[PDB]
Amino acid sequence: NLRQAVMLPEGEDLNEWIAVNTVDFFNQINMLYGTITEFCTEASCPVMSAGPRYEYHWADGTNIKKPIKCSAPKYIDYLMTWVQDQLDDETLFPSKIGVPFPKNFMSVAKTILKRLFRVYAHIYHQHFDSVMQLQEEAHLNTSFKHFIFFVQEFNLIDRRELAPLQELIEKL
Amino acid sequence: YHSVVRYA
Ligand SMILES: [Zn+2]
Repeated sequence: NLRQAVMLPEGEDLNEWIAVNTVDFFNQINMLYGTITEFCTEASCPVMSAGPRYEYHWADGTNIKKPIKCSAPKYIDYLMTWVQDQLDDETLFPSKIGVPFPKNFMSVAKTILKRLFRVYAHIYHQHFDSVMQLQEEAHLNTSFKHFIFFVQEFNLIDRRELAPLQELIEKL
Repeated sequence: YHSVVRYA
């Protein structure tokens, strides 16, 4: 029961819960995209997109403030390295029992989740046939559904970001 | 700057 599994457990700390699931989703998505890289190439995906109605340009707001128009593999590389960095950052994601979560942690996590969604969107829009080819649709669908149930639970991604898969989300 | 460009 996913709706149940995403709720804030008995006397748990919100930040820790979100931190803990965010790490897991990154891993899920990394795995899933990892499986179809052979089919996501600079040739197939010249610009990063969620179908022709949505095109994404990479910026992290610090090192790169002016969005770069790039291919899907490149955009996702930018993205995955970027998320990794954050998760490895001890001021951001404390693994010790001494560092608290920064005052802005929620905003940090929301930003990671916002962008992780785009990998799902690109996969569903552009590579679902490959996903079926490799017989990983069940893995993809359950992962996405889990991801969405969690963000809906804590209102972590706003509707206009989710729009490229609104129809798919509605059928969850 | 806007990271997402929408088209119709
Ligand atoms: Zn692609």
